[PDB]
Amino acid sequence: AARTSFLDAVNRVLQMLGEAPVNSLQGQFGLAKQAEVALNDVSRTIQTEGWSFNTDLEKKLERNSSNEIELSSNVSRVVVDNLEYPDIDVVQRGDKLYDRKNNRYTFDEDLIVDMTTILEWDLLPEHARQYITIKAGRQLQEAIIGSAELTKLNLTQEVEARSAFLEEETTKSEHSMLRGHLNRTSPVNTYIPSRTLE
Amino acid sequence: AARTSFLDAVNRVLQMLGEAPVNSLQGQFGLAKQAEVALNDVSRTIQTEGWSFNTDLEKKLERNSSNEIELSSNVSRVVVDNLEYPDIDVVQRGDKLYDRKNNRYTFDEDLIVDMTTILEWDLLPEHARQYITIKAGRQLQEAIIGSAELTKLNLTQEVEARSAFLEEETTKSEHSMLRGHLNRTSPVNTYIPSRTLE
Amino acid sequence: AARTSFLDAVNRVLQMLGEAPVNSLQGQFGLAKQAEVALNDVSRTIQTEGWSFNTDLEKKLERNSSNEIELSSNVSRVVVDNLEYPDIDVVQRGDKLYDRKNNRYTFDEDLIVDMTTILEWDLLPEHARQYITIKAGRQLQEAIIGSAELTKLNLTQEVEARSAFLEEETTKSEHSMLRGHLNRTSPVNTYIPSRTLE
Amino acid sequence: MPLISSSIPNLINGVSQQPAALRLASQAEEVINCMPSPVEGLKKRPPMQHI
Repeated sequence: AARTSFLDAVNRVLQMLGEAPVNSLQGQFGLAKQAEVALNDVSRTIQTEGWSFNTDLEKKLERNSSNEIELSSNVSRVVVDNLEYPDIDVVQRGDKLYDRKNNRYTFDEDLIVDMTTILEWDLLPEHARQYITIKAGRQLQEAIIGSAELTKLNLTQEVEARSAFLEEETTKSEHSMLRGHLNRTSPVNTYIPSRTLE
Repeated sequence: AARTSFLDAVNRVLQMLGEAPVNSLQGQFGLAKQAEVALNDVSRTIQTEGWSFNTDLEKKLERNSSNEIELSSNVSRVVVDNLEYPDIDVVQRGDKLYDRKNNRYTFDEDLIVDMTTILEWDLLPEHARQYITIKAGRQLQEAIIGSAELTKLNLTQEVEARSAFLEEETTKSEHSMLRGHLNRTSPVNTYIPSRTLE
Repeated sequence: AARTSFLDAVNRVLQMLGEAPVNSLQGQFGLAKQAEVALNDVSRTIQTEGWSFNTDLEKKLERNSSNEIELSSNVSRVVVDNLEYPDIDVVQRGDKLYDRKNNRYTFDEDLIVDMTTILEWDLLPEHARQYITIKAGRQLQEAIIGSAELTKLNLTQEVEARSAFLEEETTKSEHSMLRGHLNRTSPVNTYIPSRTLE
Repeated sequence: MPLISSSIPNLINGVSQQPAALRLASQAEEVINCMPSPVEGLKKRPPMQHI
């Protein structure tokens, strides 16, 4: 029983809309285009927020011959630590970083940043796939049909799916408060006041 | 999956309205032009507030021969520092500044102001694009059809989108209360009270 | 993307009303006259209250050959400080100032007053333009059609616009309580307790 | 916004040239090679044989 595929997700979205399942995706003669665009848009909307499975740490960026930083096509957000660079303030603009404080598009040295990428469908994990599918189906039905009872049922299912996805994310990636900013290499032992008293 | 483009945003607005998708954007024969107009209007409405990605600090402004300050066609707001300029306070009027204390349109030297610019669709970051898309879709649907339950649903989606956008902005920019007004260079270490106790 | 113009404002008002957008303003064959009169009336109603972008400080007034103070025709209100002049109580009456305490229309010397002016549409800033447009649209629809759901939608939109306009005004005008009456030149430093404890 | 529906009872009323705002909604617009009958509705026309 392998992981969910794109065709299975499209079939689930159509079924939640209330139509008959479709055979394939290629050269379809049905709603495959609408299902595909809905799934892609919801995937992008979920990914652009930034989670633990699509974020890189302390990645180096290299400038071009004109001292200008150009991002890739699928870079959603770029964060620069303030304390490390007290004289430079950057904000993403289109596909180039912008030196907000000095009002320049040029830099003096390479940077160490942490960026969030948007991933293709094939590379997503299972819980992300589930949440994406359910949210896309709800959005498509709400925009297309607009009935009442179907909207209620989709609302309940979406709430349950969001709860499950958030719980899975947090138990996988073990967020903590003592460690503080994650860019610091872990000095924490998280010793357990619940065990060693005997 | 790249960042949202103009054609994708137009198709999304049309789909939210509930009408068939379009093929391109040039030489079309539908409501795509009205969707474009609504997108531009909502973009202007959102950008005229002043956020992290479209504000330039410490910017220096230059005067013309007749001792006047002229602004570009896409400048939304300017702020001068009261502490830095005690005897002169300015308020924007059209494309020129007015020294409201001295009742003159003429200044004596140059100014160092904070400037907010209205940007084109290309330079906008992802979260701003998403918020703009959803808001424009809701407004256009209300203007065209005029339902109430549809407005309720779009209000729910807009509230969720605004929450996501605000969370993204406050995670990106890293605002603070200790630092005070940001025109002063950061002397704060924000030394962590939590970890370094072992 | 320049600022909003009169034609865009009337198009927005008509769109809020629910009609088809109109092309021009001159020699129109639609609701252009009603939309224009609503926009002008709402602009005057908003401007007569007195804000930070249309007020002149310590302006000097000059009497005529008969010791009469004649105002311009677009002067909304005139305020004279009581402490400075302890023997005259002046109130506006039509276009000339009246001495309430002494029951005379004649003065003895020129005055230093704070007066408010009504600005034309061209000179207004962006937030004022936005708020004026939305309020005028709501008023016209309410007085012309009078339906229910349209009224509630316009109510929600107007509430949001008012919130945005007020916030923009306050952050642009940095009102304070320690400074006291703004007529005095700033002796304040607003020494922040947030910063200098290290 | 009520999301509401109707139905077309019969398809056996042929072609009309009137403007769309004055017709019975039953009436069609273009009919070719159909044999509308009241015993089985709309169907493809019978074939033509050779002698």
